[PDB]
Amino acid sequence: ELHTLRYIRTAMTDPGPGLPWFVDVGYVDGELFMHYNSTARRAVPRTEWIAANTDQQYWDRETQIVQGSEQINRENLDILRRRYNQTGGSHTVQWMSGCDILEDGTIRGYHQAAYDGRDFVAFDKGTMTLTAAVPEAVPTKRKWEEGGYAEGLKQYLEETCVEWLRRYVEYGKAELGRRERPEVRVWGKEADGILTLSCRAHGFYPRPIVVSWLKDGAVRGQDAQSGGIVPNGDGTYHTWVTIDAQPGDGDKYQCRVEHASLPQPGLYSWRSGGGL
Amino acid sequence: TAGQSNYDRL
Amino acid sequence: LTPKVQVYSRFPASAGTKNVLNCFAAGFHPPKISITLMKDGVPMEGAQYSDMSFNDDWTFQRLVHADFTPSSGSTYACKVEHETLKEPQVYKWDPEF
Repeated sequence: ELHTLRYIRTAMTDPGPGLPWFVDVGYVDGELFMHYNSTARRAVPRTEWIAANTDQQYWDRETQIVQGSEQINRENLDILRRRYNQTGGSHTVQWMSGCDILEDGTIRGYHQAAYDGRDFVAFDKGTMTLTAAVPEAVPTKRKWEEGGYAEGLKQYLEETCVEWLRRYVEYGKAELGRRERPEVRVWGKEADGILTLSCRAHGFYPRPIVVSWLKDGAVRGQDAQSGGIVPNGDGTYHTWVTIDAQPGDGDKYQCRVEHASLPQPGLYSWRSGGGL
Repeated sequence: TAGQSNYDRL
Repeated sequence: LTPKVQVYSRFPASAGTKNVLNCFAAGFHPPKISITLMKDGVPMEGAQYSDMSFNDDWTFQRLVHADFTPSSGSTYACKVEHETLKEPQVYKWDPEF
């Protein structure tokens, strides 16, 4: 029942070649649905469930507010460079806003910024004030206390996004709820008297997966090294786990893959061999 | 849905 | 911040069949990164950039994917150029690993 919404923004000085300087990306449970760039200057859908449940009037209203966000982040790069006293080079302005609907039903809304990959300003709901993490983020707090954006932002993070996220979950209930089975392949490589056994899971959904190596039926979590849950170009995910072994012990090892698509954890060997 | 452009001002 | 790169394929590698070569880099800063997929040292055709996001810890991430057909004798790799690496980091793609 844990459903998330996140709108990530990036304003750049050096994109660099061909790439756009401004980019706004939206997410529903970690999946891309909203796309924007400074070259095209249009908020367009990415998933089939969002486009089939929204009109062009919604996307036209979403474009103009992000176009305004583009211009606001354009001057932000120039304003922040004066406070730090910098001529130019590699400078970036990051922003991540959204709300989380927890299992119990508690609303967890976040709104925070960063300059040069370091925490700048973060909004708190319990205090209803914008917290400044860096001494150069103090004039930002002065602008927020004068304007009074605090009440308007709180009614957005607790109501506006929360009401829309409930609809987004219902719009893509068939897409998010769908489970994709992974294609498992068990490999091995010989180097300096050490056999490195590899296990790769191809195109699985959702993102959570536990891929562990086994020796004689017993799990060996410490000896196994994972590469992480890396994403594919179509929306699916990939994972790579390797373990060191004695040459001639390869078949004693088994790859355990426990995913939402599998009712029981899948056990795959090199000679079996793998998923096929 | 994203709110007002003013919340991104620094 | 130095990038954490991993080279992998979409579908399990099979000779004379169409596949997608993925190169994902994460945990880096500044966001400017030169990720190039190459066949025998020569850059690959149809390299598409789709990912331009950052994690909860503000660290950037990028995925570069291109349509290809795996052939025996041809070595596939991913060249990553960053201002924190000094020398370009190249990661080899193995079809049977």
